[PDB]
Amino acid sequence: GSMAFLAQLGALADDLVSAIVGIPQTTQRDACRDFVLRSLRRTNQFEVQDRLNGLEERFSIVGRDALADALRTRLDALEPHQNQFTPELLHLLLELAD
Amino acid sequence: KQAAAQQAVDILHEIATILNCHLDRRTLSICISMIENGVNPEALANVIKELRVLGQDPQQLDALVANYLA
Repeated sequence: GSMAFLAQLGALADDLVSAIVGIPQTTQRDACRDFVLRSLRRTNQFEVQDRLNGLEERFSIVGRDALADALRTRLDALEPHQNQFTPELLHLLLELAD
Repeated sequence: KQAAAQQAVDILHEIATILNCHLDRRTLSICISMIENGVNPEALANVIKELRVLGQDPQQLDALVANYLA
């Protein structure tokens, strides 16, 4: 599945580079894309929810209760849309949170 | 109208703004297609972080280009 796996990620690796890194200079773009395919060649749902709970708590402690309510209610709005990929996507956002 | 996939993605990007992830809807869309084709989200996270530093530091992008050429 490896050759097929890389062929399937090729256009998306390009998107990731184009959306994030910048724009012209062919050289840099082919090196970023090779890096993406090479790097990618399980999430614990209880942990994801615990980290989202701790964020809500932290927002409130620092005087941003509205942000806590936002987070809590978006996660409520997400539940009827829950599938096997939802915890992974939130895990990804937790890893990029700032 | 099972294309309410647009709504699920809308709520994910709201959470992304709340967490201050610095992803626009387009970049999140790319991530979604990658994870659903079985890319590990931690690895994806690491790739995105590295891509961000590559675009911010010419020295590190050139370091990548040189490894890629050798």
